[PDB]
Amino acid sequence: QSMSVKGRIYSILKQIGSGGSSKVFQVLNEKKQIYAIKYVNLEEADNQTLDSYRNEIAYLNKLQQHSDKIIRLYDYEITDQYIYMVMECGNIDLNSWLKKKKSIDPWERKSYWKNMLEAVHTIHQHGIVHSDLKPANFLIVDGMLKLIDFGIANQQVGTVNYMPPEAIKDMKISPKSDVWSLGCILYYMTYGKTPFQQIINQISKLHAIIDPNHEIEFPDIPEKDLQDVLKCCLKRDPKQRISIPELLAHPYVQIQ
Ligand SMILES: CCc1cccc(CC)c1NC(=O)c1ccn2c1CCc1cnc(Nc3ccc(N4CCN(C)CC4)cc3OC)nc1-2
Ligand code: NA
Repeated sequence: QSMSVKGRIYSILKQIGSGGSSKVFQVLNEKKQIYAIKYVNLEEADNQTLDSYRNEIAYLNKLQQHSDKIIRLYDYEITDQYIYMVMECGNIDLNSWLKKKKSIDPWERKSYWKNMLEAVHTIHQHGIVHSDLKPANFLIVDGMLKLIDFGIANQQVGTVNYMPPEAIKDMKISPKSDVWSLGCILYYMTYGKTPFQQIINQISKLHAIIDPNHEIEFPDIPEKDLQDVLKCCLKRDPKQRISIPELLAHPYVQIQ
């Protein structure tokens, strides 16, 4: 069927995403251009939730100017009952793309890493720490990764494999928390698994993540600089962990 957003009509092609009280659709407009529309049902949303949604939308809209590695938001319509967000349509998200992948071109890997650093660096410059980065948060669009969201709105889901030690100990969050998560993503793109994927029991997995006696294996590989990045991102002490500005000057992303 169909949808109107700010007095413009969009034909639905198919659903491509879901999240409790939200759906994402591939759609075509009047000019037969393709877009993604994110729909959010507001019926059962408390005031804090509603405010978390408005806040994420405002940052997405603002950070449009600041980096092309953040997904495009062209328009939106917001009422008491719903939100419609007209966004860039991507080819596919990074989690799905990696899951149907035997191995990765080192060049493609390096190029995706750069994109991830750029996007996350950008949000950090505006005071935002995402704190739940996973491959699902990145969208492949025209051979590029774009960050889809900022971790601000309330709510594969609840996965613990990318969660840094300091997030587990809380019961503090800094930009370094996102570096760990990014490091888990790159480690996955390098070795085909997250660093604690072996441990099936979640409580053991949590205990391994915070245990400095538990050594994370970094098997040798051709690219020594890649191995070094992974070691530097996956320091349990956030004050010992490499920062994003430092990762952008690392030989892994700069050399050749
Ligand atoms: C993790 C981020 C997040 C946080 C909170 C709420 C949502 C909404 C569920 C979301 N997810 C999103 O907003 C999503 C999920 C997918 N997309 C978005 C935002 C806009 C968007 C734009 N293009 C796409 N392209 C796209 C992604 C995956 C696929 N898939 C390929 C087919 N396969 C079976 C898996 C899904 C196909 C696509 O386009 C054809 N996806 C999204
Ligand atoms: Na979010």
